[PDB]
Amino acid sequence: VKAGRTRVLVELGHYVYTLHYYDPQISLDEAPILEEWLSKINPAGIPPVP
Amino acid sequence: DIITRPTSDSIAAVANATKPAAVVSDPQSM
Amino acid sequence: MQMYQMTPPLPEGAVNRIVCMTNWASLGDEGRGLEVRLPPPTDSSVHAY
Repeated sequence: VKAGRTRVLVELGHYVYTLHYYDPQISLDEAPILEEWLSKINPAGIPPVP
Repeated sequence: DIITRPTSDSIAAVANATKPAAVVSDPQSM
Repeated sequence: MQMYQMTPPLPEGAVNRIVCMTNWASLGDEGRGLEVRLPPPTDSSVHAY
């Protein structure tokens, strides 16, 4: 997915969502946010979507 | 303040019994 | 030659949102010992669910 070769659709009915604000004049890659988000998903429950 | 109370012990036990590791260490991960 | 300046009624920020905070403008008695106050979306409101 991180490479431009695969696209994923996740079927979630509803969920708690959080968000972050970034300065437009600062180049960045947001991969770590998703990565750590995945690092907390278990069959018991999931953290909020960033 | 807010209210929150624990679940039944049996429910907690079975839930905890199924918690695969989120991140593992394998030599083939791209 | 006197000057007055009222504090503005609406929030003045880069981004303004609406959040659920019960009794945030309460003035009378202490009220029921029950409360619901979610944080802004920039935080994690899991503890409420």
